Amino acid sequence: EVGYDDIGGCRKQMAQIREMVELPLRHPQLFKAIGIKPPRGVLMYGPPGTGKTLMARAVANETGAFFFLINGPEVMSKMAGESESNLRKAFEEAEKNAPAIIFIDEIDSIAPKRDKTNGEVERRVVSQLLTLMDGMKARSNVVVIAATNRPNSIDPALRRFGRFDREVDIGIPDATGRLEVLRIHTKNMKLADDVDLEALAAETHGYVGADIASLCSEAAMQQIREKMDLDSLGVTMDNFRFALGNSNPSALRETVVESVNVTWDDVGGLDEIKEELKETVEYPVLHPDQYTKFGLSPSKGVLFYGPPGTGKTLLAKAVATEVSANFISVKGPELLSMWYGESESNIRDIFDKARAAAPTVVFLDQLDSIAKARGGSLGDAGGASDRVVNQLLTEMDGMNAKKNVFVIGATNRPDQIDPAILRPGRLDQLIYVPLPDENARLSILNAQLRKTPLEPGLELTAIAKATQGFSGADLLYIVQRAAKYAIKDSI
Amino acid sequence: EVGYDDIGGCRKQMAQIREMVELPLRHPQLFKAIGIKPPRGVLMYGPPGTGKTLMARAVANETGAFFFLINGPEVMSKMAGESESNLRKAFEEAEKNAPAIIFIDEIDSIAPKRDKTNGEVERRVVSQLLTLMDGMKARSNVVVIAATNRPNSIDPALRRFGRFDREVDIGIPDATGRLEVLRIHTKNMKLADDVDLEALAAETHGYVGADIASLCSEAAMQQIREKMMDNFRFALGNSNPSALRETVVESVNVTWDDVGGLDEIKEELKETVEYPVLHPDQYTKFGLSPSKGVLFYGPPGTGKTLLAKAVATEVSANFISVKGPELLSMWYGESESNIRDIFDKARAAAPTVVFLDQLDSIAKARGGSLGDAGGASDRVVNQLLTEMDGMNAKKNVFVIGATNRPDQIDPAILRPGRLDQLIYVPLPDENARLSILNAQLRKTPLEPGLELTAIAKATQGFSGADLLYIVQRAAKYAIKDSIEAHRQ
Amino acid sequence: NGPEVMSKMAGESESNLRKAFEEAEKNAPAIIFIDEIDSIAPKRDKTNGEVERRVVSQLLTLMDGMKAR
Amino acid sequence: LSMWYGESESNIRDIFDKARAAAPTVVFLDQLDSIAKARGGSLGDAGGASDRVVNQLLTEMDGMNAKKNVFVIGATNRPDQIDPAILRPGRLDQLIYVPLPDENARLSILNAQLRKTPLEPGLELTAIAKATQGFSGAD
Amino acid sequence: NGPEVMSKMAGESESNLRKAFEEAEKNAPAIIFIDEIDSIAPKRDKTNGEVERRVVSQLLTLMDGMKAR
Amino acid sequence: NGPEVMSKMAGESESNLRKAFEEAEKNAPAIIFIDEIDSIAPKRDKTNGEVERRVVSQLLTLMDGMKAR
Amino acid sequence: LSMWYGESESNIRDIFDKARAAAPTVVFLDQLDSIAKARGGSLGDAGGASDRVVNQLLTEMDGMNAKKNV
Amino acid sequence: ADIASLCSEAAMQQIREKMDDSLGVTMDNFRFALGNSNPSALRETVVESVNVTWDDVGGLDEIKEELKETVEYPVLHPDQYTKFGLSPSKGVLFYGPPGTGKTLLAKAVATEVSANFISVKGPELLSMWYGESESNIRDIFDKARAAAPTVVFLDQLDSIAKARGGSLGDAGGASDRVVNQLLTEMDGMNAKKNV
Amino acid sequence: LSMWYGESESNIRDIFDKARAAAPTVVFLDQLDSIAKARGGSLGDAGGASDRVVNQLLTEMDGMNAKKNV
Amino acid sequence: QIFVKTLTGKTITLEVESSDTIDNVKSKIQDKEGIPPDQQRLIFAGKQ
Ligand SMILES: Nc1ncnc2c1ncn2[C@@H]1O[C@H](COP(=O)(O)OP(=O)(O)OP(=O)(O)O)[C@@H](O)[C@H]1O
Ligand SMILES: Nc1ncnc2c1ncn2[C@@H]1O[C@H](COP(=O)(O)OP(=O)(O)OP(=O)(O)O)[C@@H](O)[C@H]1O
Ligand SMILES: Nc1ncnc2c1ncn2[C@@H]1O[C@H](COP(=O)(O)OP(=O)(O)OP(=O)(O)O)[C@@H](O)[C@H]1O
Ligand SMILES: Nc1ncnc2c1ncn2[C@@H]1O[C@H](COP(=O)(O)OP(=O)(O)OP(=O)(O)O)[C@@H](O)[C@H]1O
Repeated sequence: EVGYDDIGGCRKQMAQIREMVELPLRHPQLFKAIGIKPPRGVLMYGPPGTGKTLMARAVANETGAFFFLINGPEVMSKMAGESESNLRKAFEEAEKNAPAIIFIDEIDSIAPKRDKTNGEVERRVVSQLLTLMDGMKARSNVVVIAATNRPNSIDPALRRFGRFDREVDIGIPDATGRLEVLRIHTKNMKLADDVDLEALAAETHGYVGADIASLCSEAAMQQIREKMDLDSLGVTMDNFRFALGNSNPSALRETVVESVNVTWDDVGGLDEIKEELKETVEYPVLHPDQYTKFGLSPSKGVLFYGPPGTGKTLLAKAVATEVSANFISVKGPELLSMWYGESESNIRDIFDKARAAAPTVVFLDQLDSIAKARGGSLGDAGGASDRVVNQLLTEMDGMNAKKNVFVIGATNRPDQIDPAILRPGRLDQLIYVPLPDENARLSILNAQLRKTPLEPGLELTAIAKATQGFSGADLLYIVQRAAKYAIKDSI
Repeated sequence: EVGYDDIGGCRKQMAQIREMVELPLRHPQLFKAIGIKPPRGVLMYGPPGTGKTLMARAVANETGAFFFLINGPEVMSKMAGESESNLRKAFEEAEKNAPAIIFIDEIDSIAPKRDKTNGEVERRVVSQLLTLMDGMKARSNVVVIAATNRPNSIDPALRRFGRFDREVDIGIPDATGRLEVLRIHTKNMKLADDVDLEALAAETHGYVGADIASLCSEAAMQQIREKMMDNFRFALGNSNPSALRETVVESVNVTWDDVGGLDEIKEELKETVEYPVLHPDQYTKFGLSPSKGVLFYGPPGTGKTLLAKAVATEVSANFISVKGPELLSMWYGESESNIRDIFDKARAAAPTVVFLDQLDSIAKARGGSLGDAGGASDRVVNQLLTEMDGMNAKKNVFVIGATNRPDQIDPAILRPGRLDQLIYVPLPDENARLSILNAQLRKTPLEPGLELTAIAKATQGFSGADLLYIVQRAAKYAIKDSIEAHRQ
Repeated sequence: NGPEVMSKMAGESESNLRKAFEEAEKNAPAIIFIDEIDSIAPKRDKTNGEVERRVVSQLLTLMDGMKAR
Repeated sequence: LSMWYGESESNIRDIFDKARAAAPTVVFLDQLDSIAKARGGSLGDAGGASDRVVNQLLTEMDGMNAKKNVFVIGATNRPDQIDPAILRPGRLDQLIYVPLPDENARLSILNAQLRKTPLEPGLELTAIAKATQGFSGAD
Repeated sequence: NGPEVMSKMAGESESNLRKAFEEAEKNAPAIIFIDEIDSIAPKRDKTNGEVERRVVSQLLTLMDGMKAR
Repeated sequence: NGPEVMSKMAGESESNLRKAFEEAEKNAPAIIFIDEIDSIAPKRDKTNGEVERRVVSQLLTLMDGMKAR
Repeated sequence: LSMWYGESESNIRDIFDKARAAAPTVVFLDQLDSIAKARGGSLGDAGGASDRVVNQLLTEMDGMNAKKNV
Repeated sequence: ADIASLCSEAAMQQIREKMDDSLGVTMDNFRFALGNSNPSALRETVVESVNVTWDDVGGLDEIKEELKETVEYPVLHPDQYTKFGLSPSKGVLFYGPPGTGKTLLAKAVATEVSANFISVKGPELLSMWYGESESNIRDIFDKARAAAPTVVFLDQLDSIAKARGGSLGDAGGASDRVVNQLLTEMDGMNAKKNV
Repeated sequence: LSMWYGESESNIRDIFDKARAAAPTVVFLDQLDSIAKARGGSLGDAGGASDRVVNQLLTEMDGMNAKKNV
Repeated sequence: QIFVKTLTGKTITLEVESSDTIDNVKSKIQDKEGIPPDQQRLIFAGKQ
C-alpha cells in the first residue's frame, strides 16, 4: 500500500489537508472549550492525472481508519430511487465504525447543476445528500472527502457551511515539483551516470504526473528495443529525450494551450510595442499593492488593429512565454456555437476559467464575427446574433480588478467593431499596429536567421533592401521560398 | 487456425505488436529486472475490414495462451445489470488460467463521448472497466486488446495512462500491401499464366483487405458459370469497392504520364508537396518545413483538376475532394464547425491533399452595412483566418486551390500565413498540345498515319478541354466506324 | 423527510404516508413536519414516471381528511 | 436563456412575485438589446422557439399594484432598440434623461474618480477638462 | 373524489370504480357524484401517454355501456 | 418474419433463431427465409440506443461455422 | 431555389445517388435562365447568393460518376 | 348525432315551461335549439351537392351553354372524347370585375353535371404555411377521388405571375411552395374519375 | 393573444363559450393598427393575412346566428 | 437566410418490481423436486 512519502510536489497541499483529518480524529479535545464544531467536508479539485485518488488512499492507510469508497457512475440507479437508499446505506455503515472516512470521486457526475437537466431524479438525489450531511450530529466520527475536475459544473448548494467547505485546488507542480515525481518513479529502475532529474523538469512544461509515469515507462521501452535477444540495461539521457518527442504531453483534448515556443525577439522590429507590453500583466503582478495605495484600478484592455500579418500571432503568443502564465487558445467563430441558448454561456465558462486560473493570458482573433456593430443582420429566427456581443460587454465589467483579468485584440477591420467594444475601461488603448519602416525590416529576416546557420558572406541587408512597403510576413515568404531553393541537388 | 504469414502491409506495426503482447507474456521477468510493470492495454483502430478481428486471432494461436473474447454490441445491449458482472467474470477467468489475452472489439459502442445529446445510459459499464483495469498488475500474465472503428469517438479517460496507453494505426495498405494479400488469397485457386499480380494490385489502389476475398470469389464464380482466366477485370466492373461514398475516392487512375505539358507547374508542384513528405531531414534546419497553400487560376478548362488526382496518386496519399459550395449552411453555427472536422481529419491522415473552390468572401464582408446573410459567407472567412494556418511539425499537410477568377482574391487570403503561392495556369502552346492529346489516345488503338501536328495547327487559341472534344469526336466516329464493321 | 420517501419498491410509500397521519391523531396533539416538500411535489408539466403522480394525489387526499378537528 | 426549456422567464418569475413579498427590493434592468430586440418587432419570431420572452415582461405590469415598496430601473445605450410596449403608459410616465456632462461638470468628474489618490492640489484639473469637448467620462 | 383514485395503481382503481356503479343501480334513484375530473381526464394530445387513456377508457365503456333504465 | 420474432424477448428470439439453424442442418438442403431486414438492422446515423445490435450480431455469428457440407 | 440560405445545394446532390442506384435513369434540367445568367453581371446581395448556387452544378457535371449511364 | 342532441335539447326546453297529459311540442322549441346548437364539423370543406338553378342569376346565358357543351356531357358518357382522341378540361378561368357573384356561379355548376361541389377559398394559397400549401391541397384531391363525381372551386389565380421566383428568407410556403406544385398537381389527375 | 403557443386561441374560445353557454356576449378589439404587425400586410395584387389567430377568429364569428347575441 | 434551433428533454423510467400472486405460490408448494437415485419415499398401512 502507498503512504505519505509515496507522492511529492504537493507538499503545501499535503500539510493543509492533513490538519482536517488528524485533528478531528487524533486529538479532538481542541474543539472542546472553544465552542465550535469540527468540520466534515474537504473538497479537492483539479485536472486529471494530478493524483486525487492517490492522495485519498495515502491518507487512509497512514491513519488506519475505516476507509470507504463511493464511486460516481456506480451508485446512480433508475429502478425506484435506489441511489437515494444506497447513499444513506453508506453513511450508516461508516457511522457504525469509528473512526471512519468516506471518499466520493467524480462528484460532478452525481447530481450536477440544473442548468441542463432540471427535472430528472438528480434534483432529488442531491437533496438526499443535503439532509444526510446536515444530520451528522455524531461529533468527531466521520470525515468526508470528495474529488472532481470541474468545480463550476456542480450545484452551489454543496459549497456551504455544513456539508462541503474548505475547498483546496491541487495545482500543477511547476516549482521543481516534477523532480519529486521523478524521484519516486525512477528510484526502483536501474540508472546510469549520465541521467539527471534536474535537467528534466525544466523542459517538461505542464506534466501533472500521469505522463511522467508514462515517460519513464516509455524510456524503458526504448532501452529494451535494441535488445534482439546475462542482462544489464540501465537507462540513458537519450531515452528521456526520445520519450519527449515520440510521446505527446497532456494535449489530446486541445492542441495548443500552453505556448508555441517563442520569445521576445521573435517578432521583427517593433521595439516600441515591446516597451508598451511591459505595462501588461508582467507589470502589476509582483506589486499589486501600489494600485491600492494610489486608489485606482489598472488598465483593463489594450486593443490592436491594422494590416494582417504584422505580428498578431507571434506577439499574441509571446505573452504566454514571457511570464509562462495559464494561457488559453480560442478562435473567433469557434466561440460561436450551433445552439441559440449557448450563445451567452460559452463566453461565461471561458471567463470563469480566467478568474480561476489567475494569473492567465487570453486573446481574441477576428472580432468582426463577434462584435457585429449593427447587432444582428435581419432577425425573424429562433435566436439572433445579438446576445454574443451584449454579454461580454457586461461580464467583462463584472470582474474583480485584483484577479489578473485582461483582454488583448487582433483584428483586420476597424469598421465592423462596435464603438462600445473600443470603450475605455474595457479596451482603453486604441493602438493601431504600424507597417514597419526600413529601420525595423532588418530584424524581420533576423527573426528566422537566429536558428538557421546563414553564411556570413551573404549580406543581411541586401535582401532586406528590396522591401519598399512590404509587411512583416512577406520576409518569411522569402525564407520559405529559400527553404525549397537551398538544397536543389541532394535528392 | 490462422498464423503470422496470413496478413501483411502493416508488418512495421506487426513487429511492434509482437514486442507488446508476446514479450510481456513469454518473458515477464524482463520487466522485473528493469523494475517497471509491463503494459496492459494496447488498442487498434482504422477502417473496419482491414482484418481487425483476424489480427487478434492470429497472435492468439501463435502463442498458445488463453483467448478471452467480449463482444462490444452484445454485452452492452443488456439492461445495465449483467454487463458489470460479465466484465467481473472476464477478468476473474483470465487470472485463473494465466497466461491469457483479452480481446474486445467495437469499444466505441461501449465507451462513447459525453456530448450535448444526453439521454443514453453512458455509465455503470465503463466505470466498471475503470476500477477493474487499474488493479491486477501484480505480475499477472494478462493483457487487454481493444478494437474500434473511429479512434476519436472513444472516451478520453481510457487513453490517459495505464489502461490504454499504446496505440497502432492499421489503415489501408499500399500498392505492395495489396500485392501481398493478393498472393495470400489466391493460394488455392488454380489460375492460369494469363493473370497478373503487380498490375492487378496497382489497378485497385483503394481496396481494403476484406475486398480481396470477395473480388477473388466473384471472378472464380464467373469462371464456373462459363462451363455450362481473365475474369478479374469483369469483377471490378461488377463489384463496388468498399468505402463507397466517403471522401477517399480513387477510381480515376490518371498518373503524371497521362497528363502532358505545363512543365512550369509539374516541377513547381514537386518543390512543395513531395519534398517535405519524403526528405524532412533538411527541412528541420532550414526554417519552417511545410509549404501548404498553393493557388491555381486561369481560363476555363485550363487543366486545374486534371492535376488534382495526378499528384494524389504519385505519393499514394489520401485526396479530400471537397466541392465549391460544400458549406451547407443549414443554420448559423454549424457552418463554421463543419469545416473544422475535415481539417482535423487531414491532420489524422497526414499527409493529405485538400481541395477547395472559391471560398474567399471577406472582401464582400464589409463592416457595418445592411445587406448581409444570417451568419454565413461573412463569418466563415473569420474561421478561414484561423483554421488554415493551424499547422504542426509532425503532420506536414498541404492544401491545393483551384479557381477561375483571380480578380476577387481577398487581401487577407493572399498572405504567407494563408494560400500564398499563386501560379497562373496558361493556355497549352504548340508543344504542349501534342503532349496532352497523345497521352489521352493511348487507350485508343489508332492508326499512326494521322499525326496531331495538323490538329495543333488548326487549333490556335483552343484550350486543352476543347482539344479533348476533338479526340472524343474522333473516337465517337471510330465507334461508328466499328459499328458499321460487324453488321456486314 | 423529503427524499427519504418515494425511494421504496412495489408501491409502499403511500402506506408509509397513510400510517404517518393515522398514528399522529391516535395520540393527539401532534405535529407533522414535512421537510423538503419541494422534492415530493413538482408541477404536472415536469412529471417523471408514474410513482410521482401516485404520491402527490395521496398527499392531497389525506390532507383533506383532517377536518374532524 | 441558458436552459432551452422553462428557465427563460421562470428565472424572472421569482423576481416579479418576490419584489412585493420581500419589499423593499430594488431590481435593476439593463442590456435591453439582448432580450426583446427581434421578438417584439414587426417581423417577430416565427416558429414559437423563443417567443416566450416578451410576454411575461408585459403581463406582469398590470398584475402588479403599488401595495408594497417596489422599484425598477431600466437603463440601456440604445433606447429605440427596445419594444415600445415596455414604454406603455401607466408604468413609464416619468422619463428622466441623463445628459452629457458639460464643462462645468467634467472638472468635478476628475475630482470624483481621483478620490483615494494622493493628489497634489497645486495643479489645475480644469485645464485637462477644458480640452475635453467630445470626450466623455470614459475618456 | 378525484385524487383518491390516482393514489392507487391501475388494478384496484378500476375495481373500485366498478363497485360504485353496481350499488347505485339497486338503490335507484341514486346520484353518483364524481369530483376533480381534470386529474383523471386531462388534455391527452399534449402528453401522448399510457395512463392518460387507461382509467378514462375504462370509465367510457362503463358510462356509455350501462343501460338498465 | 422480421418484426415477428424480434418483437419477443432477447432470450426468446435467440432460442427461436438457434433452433431454426440446427433444424436446417439435419435436413440439407434447406432454405432459411428472412424478411424485413430494415426493421432488424437500420442505419446508425441518428438511430440511438442499443437494442437492435444484439440480434444482428448473432446472425453474423451463426453464418460462419457452416463451411463444410 | 435558395429560399433560406444554402437550401439548394443540398437539394441538388440528393438526387445523384438514386440516379445511379436504379440505373438506367436520366435527369432533365430545364429552364436554366435563373442560374446560368449570373456569372459576372449581378453584383448585388442576390448576386452573392447567385455565386454560391451555380458552382454546385458546375462541379457536379464533372464530379458525377460517368460510368453509371447518367 | 348532432340531430340527436337537437331533438333532446328542444324537448327539454318544452318541459321547462309547462310545470313551473298536458304536453305539446311546438316549432319554437326547435327554434330555441337553432340558437343553442353546437356546430362541430367546421374545419372541413363542404362535400354536399346543391340544387340552385341557373335562373337564380340573371343574364350570361351564352356562357352557361358553353360550359354545358364541355363538362356535363362526358360525365354521363365519356365516349365523345375517345372517338376522336381528346382530353377533358383541367382548369377554367374567370376575370373582370372582382366579387360580382362568381361564388354562386361556382355553386350552380354542380347541378347540370349532377355531381358535388368543393369550395376552396381564394387567399388560402398564401394564408397556408409550408406543408399546408402542399399537403392540404392534395389531401382534398384524393378525397375528391373517393367522392367522384365532384368539382373544385379556386379563386385569386393572379399569384402565378408574382410568386414564381421565391428566394427570400422571410416567407415559407406563401412565396415559393405554390409555383412548384400547381404545374404538377393540375396535371396530376387520373383521367378516370373526372375531378 | 401574445401568450405561449396553444393558449393564444383558447382565450377566444372562452368568448365563444360565452356566446353559447353564457349568452349574451360583447366582443371588442382596440388599436387595430398595432395588431396589423401580427396579422401581416398584403402587398401587390396577390396577398393575404397569414396569421396564427385570424383563422380561428373569422370562421366562427360568422357561423353564430343572431340568437347567440354576438 | 436564417435558422431554427430547438433542443429536447427526456424522462427515463421508474419501476416497482411487483410479482408473485398468491395463487401461483399455492401451486408452487404442492409439487416434487426429484430424488437422486435410491431415495424412495414410502407408503405405509395400518389401523385395521
Ligand atoms: N505525488 C504525485 N502527484 C501527482 N501524480 C502522481 C503522484 N504519484 C504518482 N502519480 C501518478 O499520477 C497518477 C494518479 O492519478 P489518479 O489515479 O489519481 O487519477 P485521478 O483522475 O486523479 O483519479 P480520479 O479518477 O479519482 O479523479 C498515477 O497513475 C501515478 O502514476
Ligand atoms: N516580427 C515580425 N514581424 C513580421 N512578421 C513576422 C515577425 N516574426 C515572424 N513573422 C512572420 O510573419 C508571420 C505572422 O503572421 P500572422 O500569423 O500574424 O498572420 P496574421 O494574418 O497577421 O494573423 P491574423 O490571422 O490574426 O490576422 C509568421 O508566419 C512569421 O513567420
Ligand atoms: N492481411 C489482411 N488484410 C486485410 N484483409 C484480410 C487479411 N487477411 C485476411 N483478410 C480477410 O479479411 C477478413 C477480415 O475481416 P474481419 O474479420 O477483421 O472483419 P472486421 O469487420 O474487420 O472485424 P470487426 O467485426 O472486429 O470490425 C477475413 O475474412 C479475411 O478473409
Ligand atoms: N494540361 C492540360 N491542359 C489543358 N487541358 C487539359 C490538360 N489536362 C487535362 N485537360 C482537360 O481539361 C479538363 C480539365 O477541366 P477542369 O474542370 O479540371 O479545369 P477547368 O477546365 O479549368 O475548369 P474550371 O475552369 O472550372 O477550373 C479535363 O476534362 C481534361 O480533359
